Amino acid sequence: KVLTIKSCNIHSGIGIRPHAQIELEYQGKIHKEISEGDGGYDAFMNALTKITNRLGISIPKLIDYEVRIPPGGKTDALVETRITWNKSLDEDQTFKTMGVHPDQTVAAVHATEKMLNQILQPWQI
Amino acid sequence: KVLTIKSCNIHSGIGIRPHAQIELEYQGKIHKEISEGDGGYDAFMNALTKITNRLGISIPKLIDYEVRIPPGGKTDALVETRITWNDQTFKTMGVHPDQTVAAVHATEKMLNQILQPWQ
Ligand SMILES: CC[C@H](C)[C@H](N)C(=O)O
Ligand SMILES: CC[C@H](C)[C@H](N)C(=O)O
Ligand SMILES: [Zn+2]
Repeated sequence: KVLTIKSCNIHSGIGIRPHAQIELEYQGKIHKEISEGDGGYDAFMNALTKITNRLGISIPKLIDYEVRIPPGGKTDALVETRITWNKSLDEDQTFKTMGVHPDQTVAAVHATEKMLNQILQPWQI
Repeated sequence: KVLTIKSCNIHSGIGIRPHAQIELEYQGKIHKEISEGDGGYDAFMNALTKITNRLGISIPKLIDYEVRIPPGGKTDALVETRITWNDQTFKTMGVHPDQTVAAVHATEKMLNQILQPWQ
């Protein structure tokens, strides 16, 4: 682990303007940010970008996004969020990460943290 | 009434960094903003200031802040919060069952008085 999302706070709904808070640990430093957006996850990514921009890290483009649940159904069902990223700033450098969580918003966050660590991972050798 | 706070939502607590959203109406246009702060009301003022600067209006300095309740009040008690602004000193009061909302009322009253000096 090179980057850890210590905590996040996501808020939306009919009547609410989507906004989110982020707390991440990268290179011994803790970064805290807020932002609004068109949706909960979107606001989160906007907040991330502020930290990300300051660090000279560019986030891979979101190419596809899919959320599924294992058989059995439920309102409290665990969520599989698949996100397709393109590493290239353009060209094809496509790859996928996943999150599993009771909360789907958190699952997308998980899948983003996995993406971040894959791209900031020191060379395997 | 020249300015209206159409809506706001303030969120704070232990483990939470204070932040607020503001939606205000002024001269036909609606302005929406967000901001963090040291406290809920403080986060609200930071957000308000962002709009305030855009519109070219300067907010008076907070000289004092007092929150009181009428006799025998439970936890659901109505709150009278009076804020004094800056001689050039004046006060605004808000009354509401929610204490942070009563400070928003007091700030809204100040904004309307400051934009209409003739009272
Ligand atoms: C990828 C789309 C995301 C999930 C959506 N716009 C949201 O913020 O809720
Ligand atoms: C004037 C003090 C205010 C109420 C406090 N800093 C708060 O935002 O909670
Ligand atoms: Zn919130």
